[PDB]
Amino acid sequence: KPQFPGASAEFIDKLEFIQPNVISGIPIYRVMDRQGQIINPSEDPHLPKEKVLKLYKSMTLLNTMDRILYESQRQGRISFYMTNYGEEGTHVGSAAALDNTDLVFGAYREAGVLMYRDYPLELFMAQCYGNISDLGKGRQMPVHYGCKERHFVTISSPLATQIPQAVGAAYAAKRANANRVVICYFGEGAASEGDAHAGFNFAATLECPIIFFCRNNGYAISTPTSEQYRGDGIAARGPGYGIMSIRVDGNDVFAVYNATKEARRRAVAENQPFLIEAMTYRDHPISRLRHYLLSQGWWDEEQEKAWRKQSRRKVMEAFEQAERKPKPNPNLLFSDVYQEMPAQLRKQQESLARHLQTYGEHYPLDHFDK
Amino acid sequence: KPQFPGASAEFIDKLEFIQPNVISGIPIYRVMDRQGQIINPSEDPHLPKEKVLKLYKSMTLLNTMDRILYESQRQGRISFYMTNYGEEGTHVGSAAALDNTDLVFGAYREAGVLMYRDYPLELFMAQCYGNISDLGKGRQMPVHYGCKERHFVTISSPLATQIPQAVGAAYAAKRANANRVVICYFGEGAASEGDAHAGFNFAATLECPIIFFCRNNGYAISTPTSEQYRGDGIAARGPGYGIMSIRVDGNDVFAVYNATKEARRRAVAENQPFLIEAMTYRDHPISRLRHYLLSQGWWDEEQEKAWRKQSRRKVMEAFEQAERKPKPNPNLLFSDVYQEMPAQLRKQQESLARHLQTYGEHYPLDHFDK
Amino acid sequence: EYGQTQKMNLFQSVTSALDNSLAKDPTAVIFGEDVAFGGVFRCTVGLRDKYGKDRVFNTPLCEQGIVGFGIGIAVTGATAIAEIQFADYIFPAFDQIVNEAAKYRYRSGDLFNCGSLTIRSPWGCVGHGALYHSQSPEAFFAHCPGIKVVIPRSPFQAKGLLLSCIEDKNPCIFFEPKILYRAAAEEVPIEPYNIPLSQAEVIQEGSDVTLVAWGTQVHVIREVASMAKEKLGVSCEVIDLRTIIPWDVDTICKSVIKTGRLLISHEAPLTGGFASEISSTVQEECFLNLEAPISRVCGYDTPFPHIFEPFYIPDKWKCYDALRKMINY
Amino acid sequence: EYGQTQKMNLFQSVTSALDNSLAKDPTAVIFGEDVAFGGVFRCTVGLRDKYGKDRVFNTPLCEQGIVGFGIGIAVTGATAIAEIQFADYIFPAFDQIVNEAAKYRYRSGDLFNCGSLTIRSPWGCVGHGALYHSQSPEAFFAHCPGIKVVIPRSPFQAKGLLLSCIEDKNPCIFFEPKILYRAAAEEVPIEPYNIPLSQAEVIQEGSDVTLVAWGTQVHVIREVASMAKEKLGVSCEVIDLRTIIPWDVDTICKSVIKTGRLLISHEAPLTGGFASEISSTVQEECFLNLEAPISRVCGYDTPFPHIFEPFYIPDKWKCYDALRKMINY
Ligand SMILES: Cc1ncc(C[n+]2csc(CCOP(=O)(O)OP(=O)(O)O)c2C)c(N)n1
Ligand SMILES: Cc1ncc(C[n+]2csc(CCOP(=O)(O)OP(=O)(O)O)c2C)c(N)n1
Ligand SMILES: [Cl-]
Ligand SMILES: [Cl-]
Ligand SMILES: [Cl-]
Ligand SMILES: [Cl-]
Ligand SMILES: [K+]
Ligand SMILES: [K+]
Ligand SMILES: [K+]
Ligand SMILES: [K+]
Ligand SMILES: [Mn+2]
Ligand SMILES: [Mn+2]
Repeated sequence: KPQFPGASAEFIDKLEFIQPNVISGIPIYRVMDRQGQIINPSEDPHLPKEKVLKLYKSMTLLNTMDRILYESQRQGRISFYMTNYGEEGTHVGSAAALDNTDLVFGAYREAGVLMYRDYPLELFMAQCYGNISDLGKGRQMPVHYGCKERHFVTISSPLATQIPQAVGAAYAAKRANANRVVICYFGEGAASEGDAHAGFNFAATLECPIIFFCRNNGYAISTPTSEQYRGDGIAARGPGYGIMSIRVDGNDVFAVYNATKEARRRAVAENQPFLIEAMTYRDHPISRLRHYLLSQGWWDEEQEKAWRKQSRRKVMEAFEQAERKPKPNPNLLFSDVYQEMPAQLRKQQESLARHLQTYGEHYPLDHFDK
Repeated sequence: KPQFPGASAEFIDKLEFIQPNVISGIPIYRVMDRQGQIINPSEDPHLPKEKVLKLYKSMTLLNTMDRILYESQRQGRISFYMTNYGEEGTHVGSAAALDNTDLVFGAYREAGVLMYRDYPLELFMAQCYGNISDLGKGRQMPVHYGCKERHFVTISSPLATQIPQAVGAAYAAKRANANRVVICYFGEGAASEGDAHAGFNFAATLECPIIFFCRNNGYAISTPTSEQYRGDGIAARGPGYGIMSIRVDGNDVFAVYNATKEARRRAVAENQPFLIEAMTYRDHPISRLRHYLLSQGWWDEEQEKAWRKQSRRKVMEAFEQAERKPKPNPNLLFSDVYQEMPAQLRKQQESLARHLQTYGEHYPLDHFDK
Repeated sequence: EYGQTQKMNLFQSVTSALDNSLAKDPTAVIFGEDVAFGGVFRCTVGLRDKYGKDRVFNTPLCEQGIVGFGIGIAVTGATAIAEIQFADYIFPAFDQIVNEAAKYRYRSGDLFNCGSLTIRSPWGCVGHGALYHSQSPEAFFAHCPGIKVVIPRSPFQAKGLLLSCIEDKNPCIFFEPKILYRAAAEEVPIEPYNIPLSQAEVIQEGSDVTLVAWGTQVHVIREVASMAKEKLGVSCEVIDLRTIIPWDVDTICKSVIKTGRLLISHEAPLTGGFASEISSTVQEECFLNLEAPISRVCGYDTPFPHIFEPFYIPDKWKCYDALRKMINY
Repeated sequence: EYGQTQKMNLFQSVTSALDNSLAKDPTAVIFGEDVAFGGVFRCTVGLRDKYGKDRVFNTPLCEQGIVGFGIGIAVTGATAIAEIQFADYIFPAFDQIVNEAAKYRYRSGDLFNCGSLTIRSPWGCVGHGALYHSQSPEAFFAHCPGIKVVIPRSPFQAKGLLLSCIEDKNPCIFFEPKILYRAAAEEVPIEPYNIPLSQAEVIQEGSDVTLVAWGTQVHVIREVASMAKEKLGVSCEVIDLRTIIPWDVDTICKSVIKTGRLLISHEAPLTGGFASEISSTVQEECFLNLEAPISRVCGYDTPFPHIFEPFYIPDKWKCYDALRKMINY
């Protein structure tokens, strides 16, 4: 009987506020328990051994690299680092459910997606060291990775800005008849930004094939979620935008994989956004997968030892190489500001060159390319 | 059994996306039907005759003023105007449920709140004409009203900016032990802005005594709500922030009054935000109230005629006075940029004064105060 | 010179540029608030009917979203023509423009870019716009390496400059002087043509003083030149800057080396206004040639007032008086 | 002069100012991201324990919300001290600062104001901050009448200027040079004291050339003065601007009338940088006194790079070389 264009609803003749359900919120989807046991056989994706080993070796290789680069940071060998501890399963599980060419937007916890996509150790290092091998030309802070070949849009420090950008890229994909989906990762803290509200709403009204992947680890720096929001986490916000939503156990690589695979299938077929909120801690994803492997007869202590050794060696080889490379020519601080260098910018580049001719002794020119 | 700090929830062992309920959304609270009949006696607020007459005369006086100023705008007598047609009941109904000292933040559809609070016709006019009587000193566009005495924060053109400001004023009220609530009005279009997400979330996490009043009339300029959002209007967003939410029939002054009165009571007692979404059209609030009055024996055609005449006369008297007043001294374009005028700004004021001495013939100085 | 022309006012010349763009570039889309029915200033009339609802479409009311969304389209290589309804409302998108769009190519080492983004927005005073429908924000953007900022003075100039922005491989902000939307028409080529970015135009040669402005203020300085000639026997060289950044330093400096005097004018407030950048650069480059201090005739350092507009703007009398004093220095 | 002092570095002097403020003003509150545990740069350590969780508290991660929320507190007359975690992240709040905070008093005819708001934010380069933990945004804000922008060069200056901002009846942005947070300590009065806003400080008198800077760059120009004296026998007058807007035109012009030369330096990019406003004003006021072009030694017109920082910044050698050329002009 109501005739209002803004909503589709009946009348009610009694005053009743709608109360949020926060104490029993959206349940957490699980596939395997903490002992690595499948809980509900009809939900088992039955991934083949080679793929599951790849999930495990991607996670552990990331963890090996984290350990080494975190120590490097403590020594001031690199200026900054962010680890992926506890994140390994959400990133490797979701990346495995994507197409190789699906476009990824993220933040600084998304290195595992690149690791799954076989991004070379040399290039993770090159970016952290800002050396001559970095395709980013040493311009950004460490852990600000990007790869055009692997469809992983360069990370930027301002939180949440990639969310409405991801939606625009998904709109363009739709038009292109890509049969491609975009995934956009962000933390529960970042979800408080205005740009998150922008991206979620545009994705729904413009009917975009995008997966929003929120990593809820309970903290944004020092801030616990009790100071971040008062609704039922981020998953409960999806339906208010008209977005199909799910919450998953981020320590469960199979639950992440299943939810991402189904979100991808439906997003691309229906041109509608999906929201997955993966719960983690900031009972580890690597441990839980190891227990699973150990049940199938797909791993054992000898293989674990050999892989631990091999992965440490590969990371060490990349590390040593990265430290010994020169930094890029200081000229590169002027290019790519615009596609073409404006005459006035070239003038500034020439002025630096002249300056270094005269005062170069006072600059650490030793390890910059010439 | 889940141990995640970010949410309180059970596990689920089967993959199930949460679907939004948009076809049968949050129902629309109603107290009287289109014939002005009370539907459910236990919901009747039984407002006394004097108050109900005041609701009716406030609405119709606003409508009378709208008609005249809209015509004035068509003639270019004033540069701009926004009518309140269809808004009269949401504003007068909600204003009646507030305390006189409750602080109001709004947009350009909130003149009825001022009318209810007995804002003089001379001052509505003064602002639209930018004349010497305007306490805003002619600086803003027409319909950008403000009144410190009546606790109605000056309107600004950028949509939604007042939403997080309203929350800050409510936080300060809480600290002051005010026993005061803040109300913040905005349209369904404005609710798409990032600042709306900011205000709703801060109000919940910081536990502020604020009523968010969203006016959903189905359009934002040319844009229908199908292009504005895809969830169940704005009311369905409240619970995702942890905000107690209700939807009301904005053509029903009693439903608006009841919902605002109860929201005010609980917001001030509990220090928690409430969201009311009032559905309107852009079956009129004035007609529906007139039918109600006519049932109680509280109005009739003779009184309607006399009031129509009296209200037209009062508006005409204010209109004529407003048109004949001079504009403020052009000096006033320099004050209040800072509390105290910086020396360099005073220099600019002196430079205008010197300029006008020499070239004053070329300026429309006729009707500016000297 | 450019094929068949028709008389067009500035809104029509914008539609023509947008039409030409969507005809020749199948990736191109136009979006923003209220663009679908043709826009609040009519700039998109007929385009959705001609090119389709997937190419000319309304967004939710969210400027930060509009610009972020445009950047994302451009990241895939598709041409994104975003509208911001008034330049006064571009501020919510400031972080997406300054931290994201301007830095996108640099920070990725050119692995990604948003060069195919253009943001168009109505700009400048309109007689009664007051604080939020009058602003000229170009100086805020001038301090951000990696974006271009372009402002035309007429329908012919608007279509040629907008086509250049749309095709330029860098994110561009194109400010359309809204007081000119329905002002006088002039002949505008029906087919596409380009006017170069970062190139000022000397519209009238002169020998005693150089006058620089952009947008509507070009017409004000043209009139000032006429007043100076008639009343003072002073020969003014009148220059339309056209691109705010990167700006045409060479054309302005060549003119000032010839005349020895410079007056720059803009509606935006004086302090931190773009005239300060032109003045300081010209002073560095033309120091020995300067016969008098470079004068800046700008809006006052206040918000833009409603009833006081006639007294606020740097009109022909304020510019003329400044000029007279400079000639007498 | 100011009672008992203690050695304090710049973060400690900020805590001291905030402590003094909350002790003497029962309305005052401090809020932002991660302020409760003492802040990412330690500036709020101990304050929540001392003054209570309702007075020193964390917000959600939303800069536009932080500033809008602060404006609302200030509208009720309560002192609102907002933190923005890095100045690079102030941009999402640009619309709330520029369209709302700066215009609040003017647009209401002084019926409402947000004078009791202060926004504090870490600022300037830090050796390895790259694009988003290095920026110096003061020129963006300098073009917005109705806000004040203040930047100290030391712990003594920071506490006195911040107390002034907090007490000033206008919305203020206070930029804290983060490379100085844990640099050398100096004596800072334990009790409150004020340093006036819109007042530059001549820290070293000289007769041949005027040098102007603010923040950390003051220390760079102090060193340049020493190099010029030792290597060139040139006497430099060194000035800390301190307030960006409204700025102390009189002190700078008096100095340049005496010396006849001016060099302005800042980390921010050259184009549209605040040095352009100082230069153009000094040129207008001191034209006949200028012996050489006013020189600007600024960051390049690029985003702020990670690995290239040592080559980007306008260091003592770049300033010294510019100075040498100006002395020889
Ligand atoms: C706009 C902006 N504000 C603040 C920061 C500083 N900051 C860097 S990470 C972070 C916390 C992010 O939390 P969340 O999104 O939950 O991700 P998590 O670190 O938990 O993975 C903050 C506040 C930033 N980078 N960008
Ligand atoms: C930030 C900003 N963007 C755009 C506008 C232009 N604008 C003025 S009113 C309006 C539509 C508002 O719609 P809604 O909030 O639904 O209110 P209604 O007019 O329906 O009452 C728009 C887009 C503005 N004033 N501010
Ligand atoms: Cl970061
Ligand atoms: Cl993020
Ligand atoms: Cl408006
Ligand atoms: Cl609004
Ligand atoms: K980002
Ligand atoms: K507003
Ligand atoms: K472009
Ligand atoms: K203040
Ligand atoms: Mn987190
Ligand atoms: Mn509406």
